[PDB]
Amino acid sequence: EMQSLSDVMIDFEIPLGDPRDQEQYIHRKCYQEFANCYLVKYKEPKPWPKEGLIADQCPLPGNRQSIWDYYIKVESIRPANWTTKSKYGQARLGSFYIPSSLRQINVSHVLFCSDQLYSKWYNIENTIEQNERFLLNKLNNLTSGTSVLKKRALPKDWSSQGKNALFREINVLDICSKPESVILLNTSYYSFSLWEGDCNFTKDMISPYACRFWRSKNEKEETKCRDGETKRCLYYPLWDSPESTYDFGYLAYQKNFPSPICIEQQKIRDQDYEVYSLYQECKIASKAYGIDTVLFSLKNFLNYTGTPVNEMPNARAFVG
Amino acid sequence: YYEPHPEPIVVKERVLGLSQILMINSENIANNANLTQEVKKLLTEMVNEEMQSLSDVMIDFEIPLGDPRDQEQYIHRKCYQEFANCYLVKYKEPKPWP
Amino acid sequence: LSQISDINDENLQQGIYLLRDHVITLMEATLHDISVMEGMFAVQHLHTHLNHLKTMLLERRIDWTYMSSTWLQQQLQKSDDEMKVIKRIARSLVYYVKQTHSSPTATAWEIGLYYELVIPKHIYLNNWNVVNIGHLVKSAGQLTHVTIAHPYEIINKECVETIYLHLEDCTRQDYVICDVVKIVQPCGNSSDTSDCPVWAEAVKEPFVQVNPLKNGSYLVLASSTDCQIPPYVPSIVTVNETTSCFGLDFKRPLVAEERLSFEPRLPNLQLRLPHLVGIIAKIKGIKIEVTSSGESIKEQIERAKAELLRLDIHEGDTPAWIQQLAAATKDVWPAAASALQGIGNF
Amino acid sequence: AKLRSMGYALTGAVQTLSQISDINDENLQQGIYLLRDHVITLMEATLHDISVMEGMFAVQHLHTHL
Ligand SMILES: *[C@@H]1O[C@H](CO)[C@@H](O[C@@H]2O[C@H](CO)[C@@H](O[C@@H]3O[C@H](CO[C@H]4O[C@H](CO[C@H]5O[C@H](CO)[C@@H](O)[C@H](O)[C@@H]5O)[C@@H](O)[C@H](O[C@H]5O[C@H](CO)[C@@H](O)[C@H](O)[C@@H]5O[C@H]5O[C@H](CO)[C@@H](O)[C@H](O)[C@@H]5O)[C@@H]4O)[C@@H](O)[C@H](O[C@H]4O[C@H](CO)[C@@H](O)[C@H](O)[C@@H]4O)[C@@H]3O)[C@H](O)[C@H]2NC(C)=O)[C@H](O)[C@H]1NC(C)=O
Ligand SMILES: *[C@@H]1O[C@H](CO)[C@@H](O[C@@H]2O[C@H](CO)[C@@H](O[C@@H]3O[C@H](CO[C@H]4O[C@H](CO)[C@@H](O)[C@H](O)[C@@H]4O)[C@@H](O)[C@H](O[C@H]4O[C@H](CO)[C@@H](O)[C@H](O)[C@@H]4O[C@@H]4O[C@H](CO)[C@@H](O)[C@H](O)[C@H]4NC(C)=O)[C@@H]3O)[C@H](O)[C@H]2NC(C)=O)[C@H](O)[C@H]1NC(C)=O
Ligand SMILES: *[C@@H]1O[C@H](CO)[C@@H](O[C@@H]2O[C@H](CO)[C@@H](O[C@@H]3O[C@H](CO[C@H]4O[C@H](CO)[C@@H](O)[C@H](O[C@H]5O[C@H](CO)[C@@H](O)[C@H](O)[C@@H]5O)[C@@H]4O)[C@@H](O)[C@H](O[C@H]4O[C@H](CO)[C@@H](O)[C@H](O)[C@@H]4O)[C@@H]3O)[C@H](O)[C@H]2NC(C)=O)[C@H](O)[C@H]1NC(C)=O
Ligand SMILES: *[C@@H]1O[C@H](CO)[C@@H](O[C@@H]2O[C@H](CO)[C@@H](O[C@@H]3O[C@H](CO[C@H]4O[C@H](CO)[C@@H](O)[C@H](O)[C@@H]4O)[C@@H](O)[C@H](O)[C@@H]3O)[C@H](O)[C@H]2NC(C)=O)[C@H](O)[C@H]1NC(C)=O
Ligand SMILES: *[C@@H]1O[C@H](CO)[C@@H](O[C@@H]2O[C@H](CO)[C@@H](O[C@@H]3O[C@H](CO)[C@@H](O)[C@H](O)[C@@H]3O)[C@H](O)[C@H]2NC(C)=O)[C@H](O)[C@H]1NC(C)=O
Ligand SMILES: *[C@@H]1O[C@H](CO)[C@@H](O[C@@H]2O[C@H](CO)[C@@H](O)[C@H](O)[C@H]2NC(C)=O)[C@H](O)[C@H]1NC(C)=O
Ligand SMILES: *[C@@H]1O[C@H](CO)[C@@H](O)[C@H](O)[C@H]1NC(C)=O
Ligand SMILES: *[C@@H]1O[C@H](CO)[C@@H](O)[C@H](O)[C@H]1NC(C)=O
Ligand SMILES: *[C@@H]1O[C@H](CO)[C@@H](O)[C@H](O)[C@H]1NC(C)=O
Repeated sequence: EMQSLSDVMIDFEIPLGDPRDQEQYIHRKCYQEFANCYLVKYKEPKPWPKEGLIADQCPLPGNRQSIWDYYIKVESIRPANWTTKSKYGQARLGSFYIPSSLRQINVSHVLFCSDQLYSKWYNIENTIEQNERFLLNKLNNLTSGTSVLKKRALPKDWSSQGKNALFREINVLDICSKPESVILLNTSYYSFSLWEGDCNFTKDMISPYACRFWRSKNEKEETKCRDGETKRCLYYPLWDSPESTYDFGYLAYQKNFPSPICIEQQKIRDQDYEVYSLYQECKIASKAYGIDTVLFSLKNFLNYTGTPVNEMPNARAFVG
Repeated sequence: YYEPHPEPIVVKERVLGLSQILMINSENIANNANLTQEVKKLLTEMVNEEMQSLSDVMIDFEIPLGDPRDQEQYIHRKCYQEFANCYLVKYKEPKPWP
Repeated sequence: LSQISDINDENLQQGIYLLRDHVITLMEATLHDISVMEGMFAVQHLHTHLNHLKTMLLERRIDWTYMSSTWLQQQLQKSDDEMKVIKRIARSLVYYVKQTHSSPTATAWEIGLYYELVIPKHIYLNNWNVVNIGHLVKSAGQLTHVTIAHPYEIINKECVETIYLHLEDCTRQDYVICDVVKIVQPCGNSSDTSDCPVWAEAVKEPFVQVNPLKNGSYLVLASSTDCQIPPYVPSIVTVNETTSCFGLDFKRPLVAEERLSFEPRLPNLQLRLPHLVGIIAKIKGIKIEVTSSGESIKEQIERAKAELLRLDIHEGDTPAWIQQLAAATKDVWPAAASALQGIGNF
Repeated sequence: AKLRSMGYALTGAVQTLSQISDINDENLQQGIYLLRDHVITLMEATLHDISVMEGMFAVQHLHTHL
């Protein structure tokens, strides 16, 4: 459509001033490009610790879930002498494997561009124009000259002085929808396990599904072949397969039956995050250096990693 | 005295005349879009509606060029649009599935 | 022509040249977007395209969707901006529509489209309309309006140079299009300038004209003075404070911000007229040619002399005639005019 | 070659207003007065109907608008 129009119309000089000088043009252009884009700084650089994630609150395949990207399947056919240690390290086959890219030692900041972490003041039932004004006022009220957010803006998990004035808290089901966000931003890892063995929970120690562990341990891991120790051999897993049930730890998390749930915390990062607003920075820097320069400068910063964070699907747009 | 004349002015050199023939065939469209026999009806209705409306207001004009039926490009494209993927296989001799 | 490229041949003439062979086009090949859509999403996208096409053809426009830009530009050999102009002004004709096959599940149709593409020789952007205000003259008792027949209708000024255009055989297809455009010189009394004819016409006294100009000034031509403004010569008038002149309110304009000007600046010109021009315009009763811009004293005089001489003294209107002789003689010999006036009133 | 027309910027002067409401001012004259600042408009904000549509339905609605 746009090209067709472009192809028949020449340019005309109009005797008003340059839009680049006008505040409404500056403010609306920084908004259309950087409204929801924020930079978070760790107190110091500390990655997610483990490669294997136990997270039974998520349903398994058998809607789609984003965490199924990291799900390890259990396969009945394997090569000879095959072991999980050889491929997924210390992950439990049938759970989730976190790649080394998400666990970089030197990552000091997290850049994200999404609306999904705002506290109650934000509602998609309200109008675009209203939500704009509400954000625009909050970002003025939460900032003094610079682009650094006041600690008040943050959730309690990222700062002692956080009062959720801009951002909500991350919850237990957020891992299933938004994996990367949790892995990069959570200050602590919390498990949620219905696996027989964890927290020493033995099958006797219980003081259609009922009181049962989802996956029980088997004797060992093994394979057997028939003069063909290469391609196709039967595999016997160290734990059960959840394919038949698939809803168990989800339906357990929503309490529809009692069960022996296990939860353990593990600290990762100090609760002293700092947050910058790229929208507020765009407004501010454009007063000194003009918008053309600032816009091009900040657009390159969204591509620091080589993929521009703003073109990613909304829920998955988190980068260290 | 004088006033502006905002509109451009073009000096003519020559005119070039062209004839273009547009050909439409709903089966080609219905194959690609994996359409069902029900939606093939909708496509056929929708196309006739638009084409008939145009047909109803426009009379016929003689254009002083040779007949398209004599032109290769017309022949090639018509045979294609119709028969491109149509083939005839002959058995060595007639033998059915047993 | 065997190729579109041939249209650029220098030893052609201004006319219509047809490409010899028909362009053949299948819609299924043209509309890529539908090819990847499925079910009713495909159907509705096509409906939008077909309805658009129909809309363009009713307005005699060309829907360029069904022709390759690059191919056309590579055949025509033209700049990006020239192609914009070419594609704006080109017009379409439907010479046949034909259903070729009809089944309850399947149809086919054919359409014959004829296009005429104007090829530009030149394009002019910064243009002014002319307006001819003339001058008033008082002569042997008669008020006369005098005008020069200018040989151009447009002034153009792209950058610095100012050009005077005569146009012929024009039409509007968004822009103005003309067959013939002749560059001309302004009027003057010299070899290098145009020798334009001068027209006179008798007019009723008092004559007042006041045109409010858009920028806030007023254009005045009046037989009489008011607010200091000289009579007979026209002028562009501006005031610092609202006042009444000629029975209407000349307002102070609003302050404006300055910008780069493209206003023309015509040559000045001195024009001699016949001594009795007011009488010559009067006895005709119509707007009449009196001189040319360049014309010699001798040729200017021998023009109306026989006519004027045959306005001789008659038994029936001697007093009237004597009064006209006094008005004619006043400026030449005042002492004879006062005498003739006295005899006339006697 | 690069075209651009001065057809609306030929005269070398411009009369401007701070507010659309100013156009009603009695002691103006017949002429062209420009509002001094550009109106700035996002289409996302302007088309509410597409905001609550989803998938190819949203896309086809916008196509009809454009
Ligand atoms: C509403 O709209 C109307 C317009 O539609 C507005 O009216 C217009 O307002 C303009 C002001 O913005 C006026 O322009 C001004 O004209 C003045 C008068 O110009 C004439 O005199 C000049 C001086 O002549 C004497 O002195 C010289 C020596 O210096 C002697 O040689 C002479 O004998 C005299 O003694 C003279 O230079 C001008 O000559 C040019 O114009 C005539 C035709 O008018 C041509 O015959 C000439 O060829 C010549 O034009 C060519 O050369 C000049 C440079 O020499 C170029 O600029 C031209 O483009 C062209 O190539 C006239 O005889 C000017 O004095 C005055 O000058 C100011 O600006 C210049 C810079 O541009 C400065 O350097 C000066 O110092 C000074 O500040 C200016 O040009 C228009 O006349 C007027 N239009 C009409 C038709 O009336 C109206 O006001 C608007 N109202 C509102 C409310 O907005
Ligand atoms: C990313 O970061 C977010 C935080 O922003 C994090 O979300 C939090 O996740 C934790 C862990 O699931 C949530 O806390 C748990 O909530 C359970 C439900 O709370 C109700 O019950 C308590 C009282 O029981 C009430 O006070 C409360 O108001 C609710 O009504 C709660 O049962 C959990 O408590 C058990 O576990 C903790 C673990 O430290 C323990 O301290 C408690 O005493 C309690 O006992 C333990 O129970 C488990 C089994 O249930 C057993 O294994 C263990 O042996 C027991 N230990 C003891 C000592 O008895 C716990 O409070 C928290 O609410 C979430 N916050 C939000 C904002 O949602 C995500 O999980 C993080 N994601 C990842 C992947 O890291
Ligand atoms: C366009 O431009 C032309 C050229 O300027 C205008 O015509 C001229 O007008 C002027 C002013 O009225 C005339 O000036 C007078 O000239 C005579 C002398 O004329 C004789 O000598 C000239 C020498 O160059 C010669 O050109 C003349 O030839 C013309 O006339 C003869 C005779 O009829 C004819 O045969 C030719 O074919 C030519 O047509 C001629 O031989 C001079 O005596 C006058 O003196 C008076 O004015 C001066 C100055 O005020 C004063 O000092 C004296 O005391 C005296 O009062 C005066 O200079 C000129 O003759 C005109 N030339 C022509 C060719 O007509 C023309 O009118 C302009 N047109 C328009 C429409 O405005
Ligand atoms: C009739 O013609 C007049 C010319 O004879 C017009 O007067 C000119 O109007 C301009 C309007 O912009 C004045 O500019 C103002 O100047 C003062 C200060 O004066 C000093 O600076 C100017 C140039 O800025 C200089 O020209 C002066 O000589 C002084 O040195 C500023 O405070 C204003 O902001 C504004 O710039 C001209 O000064 C003035 N010139 C003359 C010669 O009068 C008049 O406006 C026309 N009026 C009508 C009824 O049309
Ligand atoms: C109309 O229906 C056909 C048949 O279903 C559609 O073609 C199919 O399209 C899919 C997706 O492009 C193809 O699957 C992919 O094939 C590649 C190559 O093998 C493989 O790498 C992928 O893993 C995946 O399997 C599928 O092969 C293809 N089937 C056929 C028979 O061509 C078609 O897209 C539909 N189109 C429309 C517009 O209705
Ligand atoms: C984001 O950054 C990447 C990496 O620097 C840019 O990708 C390069 O782009 C150039 C320009 O055409 C190519 O020639 C290179 O081959 C690309 N290299 C890689 C590693 O992709 C990319 O252009 C940037 N994109 C945006 C939208 O900013
Ligand atoms: C990480 O930082 C350390 C200390 O500066 C350095 O030795 C190492 O090369 C860095 N590695 C990467 C992957 O950045
Ligand atoms: C039992 O629980 C404690 C909790 O700290 C742990 O240290 C120990 O390793 C567990 N032992 C077994 C046999 O699971
Ligand atoms: C940019 O450089 C100019 C001098 O070239 C200087 O005046 C200006 O203050 C600098 N800073 C900004 C924000 O433009």
